Amino acid sequence: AATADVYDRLVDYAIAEWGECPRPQMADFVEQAWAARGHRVRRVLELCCGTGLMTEQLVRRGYEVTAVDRSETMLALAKQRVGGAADFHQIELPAPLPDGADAVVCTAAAFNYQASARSLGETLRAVATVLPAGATFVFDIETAALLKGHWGNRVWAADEGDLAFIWDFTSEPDTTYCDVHYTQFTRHEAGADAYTGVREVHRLYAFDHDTVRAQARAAGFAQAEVFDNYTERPATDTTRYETWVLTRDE
Amino acid sequence: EPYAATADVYDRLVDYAIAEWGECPRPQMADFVEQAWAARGHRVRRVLELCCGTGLMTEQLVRRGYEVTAVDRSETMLALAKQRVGGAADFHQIELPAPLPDGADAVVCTAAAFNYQASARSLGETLRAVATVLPAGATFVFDIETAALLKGHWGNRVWAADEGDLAFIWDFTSEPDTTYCDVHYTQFTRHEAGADAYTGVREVHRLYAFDHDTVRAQARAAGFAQAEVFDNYTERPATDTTRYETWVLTRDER
Ligand SMILES: Nc1ncnc2c1ncn2[C@@H]1O[C@H](CSCC[C@H](N)C(=O)O)[C@@H](O)[C@H]1O
Ligand SMILES: Nc1ncnc2c1ncn2[C@@H]1O[C@H](CSCC[C@H](N)C(=O)O)[C@@H](O)[C@H]1O
Repeated sequence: AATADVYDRLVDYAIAEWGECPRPQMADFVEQAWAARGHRVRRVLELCCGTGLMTEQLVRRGYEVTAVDRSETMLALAKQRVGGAADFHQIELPAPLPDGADAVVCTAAAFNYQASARSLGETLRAVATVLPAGATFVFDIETAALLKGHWGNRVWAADEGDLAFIWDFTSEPDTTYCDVHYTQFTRHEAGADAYTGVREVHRLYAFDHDTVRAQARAAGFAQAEVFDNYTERPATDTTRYETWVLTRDE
Repeated sequence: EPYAATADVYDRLVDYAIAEWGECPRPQMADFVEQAWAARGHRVRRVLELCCGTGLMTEQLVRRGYEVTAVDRSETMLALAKQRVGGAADFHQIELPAPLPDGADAVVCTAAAFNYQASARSLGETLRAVATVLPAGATFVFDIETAALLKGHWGNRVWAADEGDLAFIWDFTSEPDTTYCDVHYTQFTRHEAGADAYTGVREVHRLYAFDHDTVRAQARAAGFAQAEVFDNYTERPATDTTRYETWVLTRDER
């Protein structure tokens, strides 16, 4: 992997080009969601923390954050971003999760990497086991309108001098997913033309509302509220990023 | 040679333009001009090619048996073009507009080289230099990209491809009040297969669009009163939606 600057500039690109929600607004929404529903939240468990952009917001707002991610490299960058002011663990979902938290969050569409509705339901079960009755789990997912409709088979690319990258999307009409080929070139030194090339490839899956509710209900979240990209707006046909608020059974 | 791979990169960029942008393959370009010469009864033997680049059109003309004189402002391109055709052509380094070699039966200039003329006067001067070395009734065929391409399709879009050993980015910028398109090109080439070490190279230039009335007026003032314009080396005439225009100019009498 590379520096937090690279991943931060990819997030910058997603915000400007595709409408991804900035992390300060994300945390504003989850805090308002907790307040409006009267939840007492002091300890927060964050799934798939990455470089810790949401972890920085949660820590800055005074919460006792526990953050997990399957990459030791991501956990290293996140610990540096927040100065170690959170307990980090290395876990890959679905798997047993830490306990003792009042609320759980999972931002930046990590759930779109889940292969099947089964793997989705398994992750929700992993969260439900470590959630007290009546407590909340907030995550986001990208919709088919974004994966198939907007990204589709188009290409995005940017040359920022020290960093250049290519997003290559492929989408079949008869599927619920799309494949992303990511290519990245980072400059060695400012006074040279040497670059390191790195590539990643992932399949991004879409889950319709009927599936999300069935898996949440089966996992112990009979109550599920969905909103349009960290606002009070309801999700509609043109919604690209859905924010789900799940409430543990009692 | 540091050329078979250098021409390879250029060739792949042409492959991309053909597959993604509708640029015409060179064999079809040569089919078009040969049909133009035959319809006019021109027994063409000596062909003058302007802005030959890496020589893709040069190779088509050499293979079809013509005596080719090819010009370009870059000695790098001329070296690549000379290698591609095995030296079976006469290569001249000329920065157009400037005096041209005399004696050709026909003149061609393919793949939107005239979109690099930064003004209509300079375009007209290049046409005037062609007219100086053509007899009455001889033909000049060139193609240009249109405003529908430069200001409409490309305009303000990005195109990129990762082909493994080669990756490139085309960044076009276009303002409505100008007649041109800014081009930022970025390129990465791998040193040897197996390692992730790449060489990064960039390049910036402008592409200019000319409406029909300007081209016809400049061609007429340069001694080409009669001009036919077609859609990208087909028999269909140019329309508002045409992206690549093929102009067929006839040198005036006397
Ligand atoms: N099943 C899984 N379990 C744990 N981490 C996962 C995972 N799938 C993806 N990840 C990790 O989640 C991260 C992508 S999301 C990171 C951005 C962060 N959520 C934010 O708000 O900015 C990556 O580090 C990836 O390795
Ligand atoms: N004013 C000018 N005088 C001479 N060569 C020029 C020129 N403007 C551009 N060129 C040349 O035109 C070429 C780009 S266009 C060449 C494409 C080629 N005919 C083909 O069929 O594929 C470059 O080699 C460039 O050096």
